[PDB]
Amino acid sequence: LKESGPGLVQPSQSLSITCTVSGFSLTTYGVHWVRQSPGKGLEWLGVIWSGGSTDYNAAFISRLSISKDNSKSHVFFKMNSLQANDTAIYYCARMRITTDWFAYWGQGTLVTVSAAKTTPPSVYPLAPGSAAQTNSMVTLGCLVKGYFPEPVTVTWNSGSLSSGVHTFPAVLQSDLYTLSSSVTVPSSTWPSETVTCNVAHPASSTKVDKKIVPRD
Amino acid sequence: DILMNQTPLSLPVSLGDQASISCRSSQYIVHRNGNTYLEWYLQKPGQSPKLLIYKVSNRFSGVPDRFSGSGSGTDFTLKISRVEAEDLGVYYCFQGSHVPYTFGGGTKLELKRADAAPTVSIFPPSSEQLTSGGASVVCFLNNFYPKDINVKWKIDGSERQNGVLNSWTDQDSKDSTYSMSSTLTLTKDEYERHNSYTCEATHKTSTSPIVKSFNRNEC
Ligand SMILES: *[C@@H]1O[C@H](CO)[C@@H](O)[C@H](O)[C@H]1NC(C)=O
Ligand SMILES: [Ca+2]
Repeated sequence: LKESGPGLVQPSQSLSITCTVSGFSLTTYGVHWVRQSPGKGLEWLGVIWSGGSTDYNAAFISRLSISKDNSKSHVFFKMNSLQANDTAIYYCARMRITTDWFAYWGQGTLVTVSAAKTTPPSVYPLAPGSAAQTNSMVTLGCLVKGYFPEPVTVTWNSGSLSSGVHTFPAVLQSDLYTLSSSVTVPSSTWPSETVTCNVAHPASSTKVDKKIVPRD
Repeated sequence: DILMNQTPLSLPVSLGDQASISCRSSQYIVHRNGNTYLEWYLQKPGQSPKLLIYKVSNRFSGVPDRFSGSGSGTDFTLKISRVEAEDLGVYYCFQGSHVPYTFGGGTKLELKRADAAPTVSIFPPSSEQLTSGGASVVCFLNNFYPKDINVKWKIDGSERQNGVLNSWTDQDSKDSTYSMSSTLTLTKDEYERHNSYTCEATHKTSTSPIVKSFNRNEC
């Protein structure tokens, strides 16, 4: 099952995904649609049956249509009035299975709902507070805030500090992505030696380096 | 609308353990044309869900003997006789009996390990950020186990909820721990109306909460 659709739709607008089926006939089998929101479990949206009728999840029935073309083996997912919380991976699938052969899923189509223009991140270095205690290990941070779209690349001293890094999944709020990165190093290496956050954002072709300096 | 309740939510296991996941429906999962449509799906990170069991008890093609399914009516159970590392992921049941069809909430199968307290680090807003008219306070809670944890922000002795965004990693494939970042974002002006900022973490490893804080005064 091959899917095609837009990675990006704007809030009030519509979303169409195409699912091209092969190996079985749509005259024989239903095709279902499922999605997964970023923090969340799988959710069933609807089905188009072999006979051409449809059923839907009641939270979506008023703004969702599944349609098909039996001759070209296409199934279409059309949904209106998208909102930021419709950002998800959308799958087409065979389900309600009766036998092993023909139980395929699509790859999934990532759909992101946002009004924002391509926007580079504000990168902020995070040194510890002035009174924070020092042990063998000191933790520093990087805040990559207000960017669009995904992804960004966060390295520390150009990759050399890989071990000891945590980079956290970005979360989407008010049309923009924000993420966080922490690196943990021996107190004998900072602030004595320089530690730097390197942030790359391919979509805006920006590359930004940000030294972690103590607050004086 | 049929509610599917999976339990437990989280199942820690050591490799080689027997494991049982339970799925209870709010209505009888009745047959359709002689078929009882109860199915189990596994999702590993970065991948599509994949069918394991269909029609309640039938192993799908390419699915090992160690996986079995049983049950009827409103009680169903997936069993793994001896857990391998390839089985770690989230398991979802699905019912195809009653429209609209519904998944359970999922059960996360995870690797058991020795308890580990979070390393908590708190960070005042960057100066560079205050210049733009925003202020974000950031707390890291790194390398803890088990996954169960509560994070509470306190400003001047008051629990604060608005402006808080959380984000977590899945289980680390090196050390089997979890990490988390919590980020309280306010306007510059609201941030300046206060002094004591605190990130409080409740976790199994500590009888009383792990606390880190600063005074804006000092930075
Ligand atoms: C999603 O957000 C929209 C827009 O604010 C709102 O109408 C809707 O109730 C929300 N639904 C869910 C499930 O979060
Ligand atoms: Ca119907």
